[PDB]
Amino acid sequence: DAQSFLNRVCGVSAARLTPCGTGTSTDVVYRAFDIYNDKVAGFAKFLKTNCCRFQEKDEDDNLIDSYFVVKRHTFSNYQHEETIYNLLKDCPAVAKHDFFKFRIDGDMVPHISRQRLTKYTMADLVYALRHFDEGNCDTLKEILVTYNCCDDDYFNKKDWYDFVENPDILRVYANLGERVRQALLKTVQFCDAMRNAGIVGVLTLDNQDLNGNWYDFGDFIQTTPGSGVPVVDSYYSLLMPILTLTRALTAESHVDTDLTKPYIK
Ligand SMILES: Nc1ncnc2c1ncn2[C@@H]1O[C@H](COP(=O)(O)OP(=O)(O)O)[C@@H](O)[C@H]1O
Ligand SMILES: [Mg+2]
Repeated sequence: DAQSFLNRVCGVSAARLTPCGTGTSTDVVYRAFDIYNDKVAGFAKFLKTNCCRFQEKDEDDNLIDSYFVVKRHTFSNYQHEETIYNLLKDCPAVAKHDFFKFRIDGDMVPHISRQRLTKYTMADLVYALRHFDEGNCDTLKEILVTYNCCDDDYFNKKDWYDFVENPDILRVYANLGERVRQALLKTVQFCDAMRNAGIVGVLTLDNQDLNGNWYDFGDFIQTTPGSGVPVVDSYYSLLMPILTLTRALTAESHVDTDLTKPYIK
């Protein structure tokens, strides 16, 4: 049944979940991957069809920006990603994973469940700000609304996106900055967690939600501990136009790097 699957996705964590899809079936979503394999490459919007998505509601039954992504795949990938997670489990900049095997139709399909991710990832934000189209900007509007950058009526303005007709949009974009900067800090933790665990892998923007956690260990190979290496060449470089558009480092002008504290004299 699709309800017992929901109960297992809830797990030991006290979570109230509602299915973003329907009937223990994968939810298909148009996302913004940064991919490179033997056949395809590039920073493009693909259509992912490998994850069952559930949305959490806080009591009072309001839907919040926290999702349980229950990607199902082959068993060897399940075991390998379970081991890589058990190596990287203790890092705080790692999404919470739950590994189980659920009898879907007549077979025990192995599912991995990433808990309390956001709706969009850092790749979606970077793509929305790097491939901007004012006629088709719905992920940028949703990202700005869901993180209290604006009030969802700010887009009723004629040219809200224009930098020279509405300079106030800068003030809106800077409201993402502290959310971006924390993500950066999370990366520096995750890299460390790889380096001390001996895990080699490429860091991509689509494996990090807007909170900052990391959840994709499929193409991570482990070496001797203390000598791993994260490849962050494409991660940081694609992010660079966003680190000044959102003014991510404005918290560095304050004493003790706290936005509430006064500026450094
Ligand atoms: N054809 C496929 N069907 C299902 N899962 C796949 C397929 N190809 C790759 N995967 C898995 O998906 C992962 C990459 O998919 P991705 O869209 O990043 O999902 P996520 O980022 O949520 O893990 C890889 O680690 C791999 O294990
Ligand atoms: Mg991924």
